[PDB]
Amino acid sequence: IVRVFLPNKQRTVVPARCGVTVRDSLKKALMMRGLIPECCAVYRIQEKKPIGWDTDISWLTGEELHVEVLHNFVRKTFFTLAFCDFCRKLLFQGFRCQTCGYKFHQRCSRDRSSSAPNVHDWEIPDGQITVGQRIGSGSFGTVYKGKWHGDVAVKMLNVTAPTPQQLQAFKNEVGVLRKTRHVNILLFMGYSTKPQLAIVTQWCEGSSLYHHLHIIETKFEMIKLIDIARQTAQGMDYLHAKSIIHRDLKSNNIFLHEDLTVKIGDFGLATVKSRWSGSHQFEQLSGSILWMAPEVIRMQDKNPYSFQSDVYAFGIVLYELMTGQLPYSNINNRDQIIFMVGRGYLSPDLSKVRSNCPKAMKRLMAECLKKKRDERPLFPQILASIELLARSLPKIHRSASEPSLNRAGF
Amino acid sequence: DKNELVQKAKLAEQAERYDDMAACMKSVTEQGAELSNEERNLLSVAYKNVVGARRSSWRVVSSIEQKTAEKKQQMAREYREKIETELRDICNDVLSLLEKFLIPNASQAESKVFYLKMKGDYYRYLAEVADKKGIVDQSQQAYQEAFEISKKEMQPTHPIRLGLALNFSVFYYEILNSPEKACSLAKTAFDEAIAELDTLSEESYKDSTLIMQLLRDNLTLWTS
Amino acid sequence: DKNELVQKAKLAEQAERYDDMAACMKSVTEQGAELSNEERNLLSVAYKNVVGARRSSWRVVSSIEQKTEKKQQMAREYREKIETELRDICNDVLSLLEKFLIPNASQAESKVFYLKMKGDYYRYLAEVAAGDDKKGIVDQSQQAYQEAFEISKKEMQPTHPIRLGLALNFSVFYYEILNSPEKACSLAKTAFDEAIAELSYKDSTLIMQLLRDNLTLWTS
Amino acid sequence: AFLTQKQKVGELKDDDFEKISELGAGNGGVVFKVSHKPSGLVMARKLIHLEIKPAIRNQIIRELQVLHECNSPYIVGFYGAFYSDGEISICMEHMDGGSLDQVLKKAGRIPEQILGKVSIAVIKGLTYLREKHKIMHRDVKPSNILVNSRGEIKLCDFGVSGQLIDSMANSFVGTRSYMSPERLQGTHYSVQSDIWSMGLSLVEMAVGRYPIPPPDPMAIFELLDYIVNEPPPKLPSGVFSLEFQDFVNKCLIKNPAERADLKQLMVHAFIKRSDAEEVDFAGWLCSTIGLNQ
Ligand SMILES: CNS(=O)(=O)Nc1nccc(Cc2c(C)c3ccc(Oc4ncccn4)cc3oc2=O)c1F
Ligand SMILES: [Zn+2]
Ligand SMILES: [Zn+2]
Repeated sequence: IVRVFLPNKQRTVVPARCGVTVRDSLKKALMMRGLIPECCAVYRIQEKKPIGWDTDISWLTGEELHVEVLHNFVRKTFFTLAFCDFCRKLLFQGFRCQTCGYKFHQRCSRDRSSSAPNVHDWEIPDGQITVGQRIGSGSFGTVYKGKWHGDVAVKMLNVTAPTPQQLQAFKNEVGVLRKTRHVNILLFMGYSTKPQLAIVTQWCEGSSLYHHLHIIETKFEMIKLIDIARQTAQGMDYLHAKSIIHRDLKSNNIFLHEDLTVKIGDFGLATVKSRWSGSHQFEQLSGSILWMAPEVIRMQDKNPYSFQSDVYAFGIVLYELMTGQLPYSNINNRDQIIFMVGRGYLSPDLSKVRSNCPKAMKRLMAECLKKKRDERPLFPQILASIELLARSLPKIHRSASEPSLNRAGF
Repeated sequence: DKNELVQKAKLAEQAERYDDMAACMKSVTEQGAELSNEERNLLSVAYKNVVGARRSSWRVVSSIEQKTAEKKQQMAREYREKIETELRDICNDVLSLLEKFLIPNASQAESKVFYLKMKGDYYRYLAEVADKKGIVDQSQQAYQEAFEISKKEMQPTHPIRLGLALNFSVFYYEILNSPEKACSLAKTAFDEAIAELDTLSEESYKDSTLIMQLLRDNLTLWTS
Repeated sequence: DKNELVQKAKLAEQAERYDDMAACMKSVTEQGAELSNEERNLLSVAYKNVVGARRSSWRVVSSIEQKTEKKQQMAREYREKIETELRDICNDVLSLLEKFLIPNASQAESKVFYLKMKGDYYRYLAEVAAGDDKKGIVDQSQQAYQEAFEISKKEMQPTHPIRLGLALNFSVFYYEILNSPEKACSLAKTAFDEAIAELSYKDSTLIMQLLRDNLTLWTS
Repeated sequence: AFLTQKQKVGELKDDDFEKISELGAGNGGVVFKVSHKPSGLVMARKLIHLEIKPAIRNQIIRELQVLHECNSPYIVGFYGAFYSDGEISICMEHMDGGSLDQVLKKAGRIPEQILGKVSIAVIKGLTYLREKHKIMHRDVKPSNILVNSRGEIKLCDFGVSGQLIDSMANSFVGTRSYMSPERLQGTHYSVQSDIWSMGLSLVEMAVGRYPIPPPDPMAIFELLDYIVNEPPPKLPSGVFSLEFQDFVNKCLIKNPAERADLKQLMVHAFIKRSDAEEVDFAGWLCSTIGLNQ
């Protein structure tokens, strides 16, 4: 008897024999999990040392093992925005998997080149700023609903009397960050620095995505669960075309109104953050720990952020978006989440995802949550694969059916 | 004749020029001779993308009608019918090809299973598109004797049986709306394949596995 | 009716069959009426796919045509069947362009795109054409780009999308066809730096990365 | 012999309290103090807010009433909690010494002669929690040890609700971590964790210096790297007795196999040595806090 775990911690005692490899023996319990014995990894420990599939059970008797995951290729020629996924170029013609939605060029696995695509002061003064009421809290501040010729918001924060050279950069942070005019972003009326420092925004009805996915739990279907992956990646491409890292991507900050209009706020602020306890940029871990990458939890760099650490903060608002629960919702701890997320021992379990989730996404949401940073895709592609299968949903609105043959020749 | 007509599809598949290899595989099987496995699946490969694309289109075309006056609503109606006429004719081409030449000359068991498997599948596309009860019933029969002959010859992990079981399950739910019959046979074919999944042919090793995970995706979707 | 024409394409716009709408955009302006923006956008997107579908079909079968001889000879007549459609499909627009589109340009952005559209459609013919007609077709796009490219500078913004689209198409014409990479890489940088110096936005930036992506390749 | 009673209280609602001042600024929750007109006695107002499902919130409040039967002079008594203002109001006893977080920040250091007395109270206050209620503290930190100028020291803020253990575990950020390696490595061995969480807490009292950056600040994650990768810290000698090192080093070993059971922690001589010598605690704080009687 050689006990082995499974994804979702499930248990199965496979038989112990001699001369026949783990592959087909484990495949039985594996295949009810839908795991081919060519794509997964199993571990033997003398932390977690992987072992393959050609191992006879003679040396494996009486040992506990884990089961952890580590293609039929038709051809196609892509008639809209299609970005390769092995060198992340622009794809016009090339392969595509039938079920997993992952396209790539055979070249990258006298030749041609590329071409065109298939087209389609000024600070809020004190006095008139009507300071609001008790509204709540968050990671670094508080909302105050203002009343001055319309609906606005006021914030507070944690640096009281900064050095004069700090404040002039604050006039430049807004100049970089007041230019965010978009449809996914609420307007920025300015800020009030004569009173305690603020970051003035608008106010929106409805609520955020965290309220919609942890309190009311009015879970939607993919016609809306992929629209939200659209009207939130788009608001995080304009935010990165001009290099303003959100660095605050929370399901609690995605304030959508009427369930049609999607709005995003509460971002930026590298001067209020990076506290000037002296005259440095020493940033601090204030807030939650789920929307944070391994290297933002680690803080092992002076500035460990990136546009990638805004993508590991997009999978967590996506792995929340499908299942309906929240990531790491079973560990009855605080410092255990921080240790593993920072270390690389544990990552969110993808077994708890829905049964009707499109397999084309399994190569998207897994990238937006990879342990490393040099792998997760940048935000223009996120709006690409989510426009792609936002309208390919009526094509795949049925149950399954028998697919085509290989059509792949090497 | 056949040798050139095999290549003319092996050159129109690679360039996604389907309607050429839809109208050239029809011309290599109306030769009146038997089909080896090579040109066998290409005949299915050819039509599946040809007949599927308008179904893949009519699904998209009709959905916009489900996404909606008297002028805008009308405009999809004529166009969706224009898909229907194109889809109806392509369905009948193989059905006429199946009944007149293919099925009578089906010498081998799994081949006899295969061409019958197409027949129900093809009426299924007319079933989803569309008296109307004759289409759904004849698919049920064509599946029915397809499944019945499947139980005898081939090893119980064959893609054709599971593909039929996967196919025949979908007809139960999406037209008749009887998932419990669909769930059981999908479960039965899936579960039975578990025990019989001994050492398996490398050729069908990849193809059978791809089917089985889809069956669970049907089951795991059908559990709710 | 103009409403019916624009709608009918939009029902097939996402249906993945692109020949059907390409066969109805011809009827849109065969009357010769004034073109707004969106319909003019729908006119462009059609034949790029239809040619692209043919070009992508053209590309692959050429590899078989370049693979090798009893089997290989089947490709050539099959190959020549593709362009015979492809040449006919493209020449429909060039006939349409030189009858109702180009001589009816009104605004600053009207003239620039059609000429680049005319040049690229000539380039698509220039991809395959041989013999004495090869350079004759290639030449007729040299001015087609040149006519528009000099209008782009004086009439529309450095970041207005058409110029980057034109510059990228104008630049790529020099390397693959003209066998003139030096005139290209030194030319992309001019348009590359023009927009970034004085840097509705997504279309702009993707051409920008393509400009840098092509500049890197052109330097390879 | 201590005569603890909480029957005087009646219905509890926000309009029946008038605030006086704030006890101090805590880490996870901020502690207040308020005046209740009917009861009259001063109370400790611990306001922690959780925007959670009301059913989950309601499942916890009813479980906060089990604090009534966990009565002792070793654990702070529970006046009563209720839901209002959108916030959870965990009222507690108002003890004039706050906790021993202020004490270290005011007195600068705490001598060995005091640690002997407090270690007696907690090791039995924890025993009152385990052997009776079958649950343990899970939150052994110095700022959860309420003290007063009456000569008494007591514990507070244990795990009263397994739901709010996790519902707040993603809201209790903090910056100092005393959690045991067994509670961080990925499993739970609760029987031995609270000993470490007390072993490290006392070193913060004996020396007053946070030992995770070794004596002989680090990033919030970097502390746990020390905690669960390399051998544990140890108390300085000289000013501390060598037989006191026999106590702390038996409470600060990673592997629970070498950890001594609670029963082993009363069979030691030093734990039975601390109570052999008496210490005044009425005038001790009054000579360093400015309070009287
Ligand atoms: C930090 N470690 S953890 O174990 O992971 N998490 C937690 N551990 C303990 C506790 C908590 C949360 C928590 C708090 C804040 C609390 C506060 C006052 C209280 O009332 C009271 N009354 C009388 C005597 C003692 N308390 C009971 C309480 O119960 C709780 O569960 C963790 F969130
Ligand atoms: Zn590539
Ligand atoms: Zn795949």
